[PDB]
Amino acid sequence: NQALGKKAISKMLNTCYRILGLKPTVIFADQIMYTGFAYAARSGASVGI
Amino acid sequence: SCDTDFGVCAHCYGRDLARGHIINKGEAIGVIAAQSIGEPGTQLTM
Amino acid sequence: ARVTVQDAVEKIGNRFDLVLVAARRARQMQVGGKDPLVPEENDKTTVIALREIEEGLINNQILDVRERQEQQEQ
Ligand SMILES: [Zn+2]
Repeated sequence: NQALGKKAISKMLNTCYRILGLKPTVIFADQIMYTGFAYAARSGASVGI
Repeated sequence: SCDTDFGVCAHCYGRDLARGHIINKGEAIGVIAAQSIGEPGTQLTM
Repeated sequence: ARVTVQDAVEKIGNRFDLVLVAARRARQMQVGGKDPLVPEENDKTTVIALREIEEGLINNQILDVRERQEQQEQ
């Protein structure tokens, strides 16, 4: 429930590792990267003049 | 203050930073420490 | 296959002796004179040994006692 600005996501992974373990955090990292790539592409974020 | 000879006690050196648990015997902590100190430095402003 | 060896590591926790135990078990299963104790799913001997360790069915003590029993039989 935040903005997840390159630091909240890192803390998300750190807490997942500390509380759950290694296999859940690896699966979580893979899923995070998949969904981030997909929704960044869907967003169509572009830099203009 | 490890007080041991030719090495370092597994307790006197805290838990390793790569893994959650305490550091196991046999890890080459000196090389890890040197690499960790020298990995920055190519970006220090001098 | 085993993407992570954490389950096998916690069975015999050193992250260093596990490599030796798995190497010995894989050597036994590869050079001949041994058969896997866990169902084999087309994967190589390394992960078979690792899965045997993770299941708690292969360890250093029981490897030594199995070698001793084999020597006693001969
Ligand atoms: Zn010490």
